[PDB]
Amino acid sequence: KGGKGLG
Amino acid sequence: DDDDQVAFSFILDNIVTQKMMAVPDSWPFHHPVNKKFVPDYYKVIVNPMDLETIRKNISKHKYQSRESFLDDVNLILANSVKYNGPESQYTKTAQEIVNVCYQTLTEYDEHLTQLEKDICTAKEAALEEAELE
Amino acid sequence: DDDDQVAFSFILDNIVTQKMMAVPDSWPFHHPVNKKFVPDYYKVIVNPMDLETIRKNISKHKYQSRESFLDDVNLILANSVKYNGPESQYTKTAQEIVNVCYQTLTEYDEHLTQLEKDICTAKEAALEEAEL
Ligand SMILES: [Ca+2]
Repeated sequence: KGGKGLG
Repeated sequence: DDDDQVAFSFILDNIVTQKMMAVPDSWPFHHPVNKKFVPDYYKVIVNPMDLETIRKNISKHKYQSRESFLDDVNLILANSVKYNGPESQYTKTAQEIVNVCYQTLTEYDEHLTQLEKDICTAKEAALEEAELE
Repeated sequence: DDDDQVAFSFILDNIVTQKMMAVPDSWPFHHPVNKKFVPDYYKVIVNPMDLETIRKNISKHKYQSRESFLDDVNLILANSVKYNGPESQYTKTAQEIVNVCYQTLTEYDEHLTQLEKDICTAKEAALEEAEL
């Protein structure tokens, strides 16, 4: 959700 | 429990509740990631960590030293760098929580250094006493 | 004469904290969404709602009856259905929050009916008082 998991 | 460990853990809990948890927008760090909301998270992150987990660890006297406490605090940031990326807003918040922790420890340095010493000495002392009986 | 309003708001606040906030791992529903962390949320959602907001509303006596309270509770689920989709696990948690609220209101239904009537009667005696 949103910016989570972007890395 | 033992007086010096009770005292050391009392100070660590004040740093978590008084300072780290008061960082603005820090709430997503206050509890473990929900595996149902973020199914990926537990696949990727080998050592999950959060401020509730640290408080339970404090309450169980896991931490005999500032270094063991910081290992868990630093993991919160490392996990966000890895999962969310190093420039992500989640990671900026995590860095703020790490920074207030180190700043606040520096403030209780004298006492914490002594308590750490006192707990180490007592352990070796109990093993020495058991040897002598 | 706001005794009945105070008592009604006290019950709603305890439903929120003891029942709705106690749904497991429901933390994300306890705070408003901040656009810094979910930058697209407010492309989709018009009227955000969360359980800390509902607690603030109750402290200010926003709700004089169940209907206005339930509009806000149900908005939490409607927003998750729209943003996350109906079968998302976020939605499944929002539906547990709504269901434990309805269940609890139904337990206290006759007492809440009575407080709702007495809130309206106090207001009326005051309007009649004021009107003349
Ligand atoms: Ca469904």
